[PDB]
Amino acid sequence: GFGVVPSF
Amino acid sequence: TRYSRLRVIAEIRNIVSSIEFDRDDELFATAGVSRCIKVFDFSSVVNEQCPIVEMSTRSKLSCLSWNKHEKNHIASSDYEGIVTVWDVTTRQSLMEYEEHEKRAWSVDFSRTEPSMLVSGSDDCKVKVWCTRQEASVINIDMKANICCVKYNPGSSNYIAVGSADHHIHYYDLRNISQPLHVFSGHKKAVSYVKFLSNNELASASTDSTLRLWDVKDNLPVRTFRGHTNEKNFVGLTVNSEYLACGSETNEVYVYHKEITRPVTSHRFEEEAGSYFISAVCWKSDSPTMLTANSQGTIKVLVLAA
Repeated sequence: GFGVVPSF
Repeated sequence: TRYSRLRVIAEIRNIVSSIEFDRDDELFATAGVSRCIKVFDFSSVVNEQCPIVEMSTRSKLSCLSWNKHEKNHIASSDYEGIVTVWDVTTRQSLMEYEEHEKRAWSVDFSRTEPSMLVSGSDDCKVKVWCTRQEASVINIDMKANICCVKYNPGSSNYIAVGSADHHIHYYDLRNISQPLHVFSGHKKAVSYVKFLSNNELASASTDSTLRLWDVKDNLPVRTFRGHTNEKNFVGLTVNSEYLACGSETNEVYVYHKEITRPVTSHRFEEEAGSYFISAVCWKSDSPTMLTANSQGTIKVLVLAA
């Protein structure tokens, strides 16, 4: 979650 | 050709998502999962550890940006969506901007119009703020999550927007009807955008590449490869000559902008793949940089022969 790049 | 290694010159022994120097490269600030903005004196750190300021926050922090004219002011973006401007002398929040409806990933203070700051969010909006006004000055409704926003270093009329749609959207804020140009090439979300100069823009992506772009002639220039970045925000920092980024192998990578493979790297039991570099920041155009990783360790590194 923290520091994880999003997706669409 | 003058450098082959990164030397550790100082260390401060969780995840730090942002590490940034103030205007004069005298203080630096860290922020992330611990809901605490810490300010350190760079010279003290190199010559020794204790922060000189600590500001508690309500939410986890994604990004910091110091004001370029009011040297004691710093902005943060947080996982609640709030964009805060802080006075590190008084420890008080000066502005709390609350229009974003989801986590804000990025905030950037303009160098040339220092009261202007821009933020981007999972709510798919870019918001431009003025520190003398409570409501946003410009709102750009985009189709996809915004991971990073950055002002052009030479003019507050241009911003680069790194989007989860895999593109960099380059806007002239005087006419947001259409971006000036949308740069395609990355195969995954664009996690960072950073300017080397008025005309040179770099980007990072979870396709394990960095890319260099010409924002004057709207051209791709170069793709950089070697590091591992498929999941996390691992940091990007650039100066006139060099790009540095983290890796999901607990290594920092440095690229010269003219060379596609790294000129050097530094590794910060558990596999390398269990920790990642989470934040990086050059000390302006010098070979010194700040780095932090997912354990919360901070290292000052210097390019060396």
